[PDB]
Amino acid sequence: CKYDFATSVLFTEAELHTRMRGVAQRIADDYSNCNLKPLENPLVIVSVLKGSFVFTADMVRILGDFGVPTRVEFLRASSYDIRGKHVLVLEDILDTALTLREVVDSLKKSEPASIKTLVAIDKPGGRKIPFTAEYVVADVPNVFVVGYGLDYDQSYREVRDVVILKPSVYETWGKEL
Amino acid sequence: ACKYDFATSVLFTEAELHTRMRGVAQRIADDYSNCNLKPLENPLVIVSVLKGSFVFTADMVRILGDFGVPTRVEFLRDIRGKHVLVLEDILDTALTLREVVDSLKKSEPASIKTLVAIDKPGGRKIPFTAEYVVADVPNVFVVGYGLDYDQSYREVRDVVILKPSVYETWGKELERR
Ligand SMILES: NCCCN(CCn1cnc2c(=O)[nH]c(N)nc21)CCP(=O)(O)O
Ligand SMILES: [Mg+2]
Ligand SMILES: [Mg+2]
Ligand SMILES: [Mg+2]
Ligand SMILES: [Mg+2]
Ligand SMILES: [Mg+2]
Ligand SMILES: [Mg+2]
Repeated sequence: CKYDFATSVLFTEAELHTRMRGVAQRIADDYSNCNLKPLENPLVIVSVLKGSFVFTADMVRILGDFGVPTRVEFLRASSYDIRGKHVLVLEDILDTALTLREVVDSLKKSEPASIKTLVAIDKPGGRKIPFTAEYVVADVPNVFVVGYGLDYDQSYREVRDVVILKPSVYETWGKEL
Repeated sequence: ACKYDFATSVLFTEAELHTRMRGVAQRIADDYSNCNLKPLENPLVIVSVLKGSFVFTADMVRILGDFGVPTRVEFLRDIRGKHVLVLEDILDTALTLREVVDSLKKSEPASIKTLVAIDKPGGRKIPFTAEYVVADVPNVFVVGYGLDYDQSYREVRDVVILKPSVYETWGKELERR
């Protein structure tokens, strides 16, 4: 494997960007009847920090390529006007769904015109409540991943690919802690 | 002819900014070589000033990772004994960064430096020099690469001079509303 801290690479940066262009085309098509425009009516991106920052940076650039103008707002995951505006929530990983359920219900109180969710990584086997994201870039099974914004104890977010961290790394680090 | 109808000039393309960022990343790698940066045990702490810096921050931590500089990220709207690098998209009057740097010094980091994507040297209201600067721009109003006009245009991949038509038009529509 190309990283000595990783057992395997699940999605390279290039593969994630290909998938993201596929999702962006669907978003462009799905919002084409909303008459989105810079300044007057952008799609509001609500990005859940910290882990979404890389995905959010790349995805707003790809959405602009596909003609979807955006403005960004940031929330913190550790915490967990859009009235009349279309809102798309971006999260790095969706697993139990407890975070996004609370995020979405909270934003729904401000009466956005619509609210949808876009996640980079879905773990569909992890749900503690039923939840479906409208847009998913990739699925993973029951494995612990880092990279592309996703951390282990605040490290490895900058790895360009989504990878499985090897147990040797985190078992050791729990012990040193 | 400028490839954006809302701009009069492209000042820095995405490719030009990344080229410059690789050059800066090499300098940072050399400068911190005697710091023994490592994931988990001793990452470089990146303190990113939102909102505008999220694109620069996403791209720069990945480039730093390529040059062997592991990071952890914090976003501003414990560091004692850690090396801190503050990232801001644009440095103009320097009033923001002066206040950020002085606030962080109160926590006794091992060191603190700053890295800006765009320096506007002719904008200062107090003296301030960033340790690392990706690009300098004259005294003109730019958008793109995280930088907004009234929360739009951050997703433009290049740094561009905003066409006066855009803010005259929007200024009038606001005064209406
Ligand atoms: N919107 C907010 C941040 C304002 N910062 C940047 C404001 N600013 C200053 N110059 C520019 C510019 O050219 N384009 C854009 N989009 N913003 C600009 C101030 C930085 P500093 O004066 O404290 O050093
Ligand atoms: Mg592709
Ligand atoms: Mg799809
Ligand atoms: Mg999250
Ligand atoms: Mg988390
Ligand atoms: Mg900034
Ligand atoms: Mg601004």
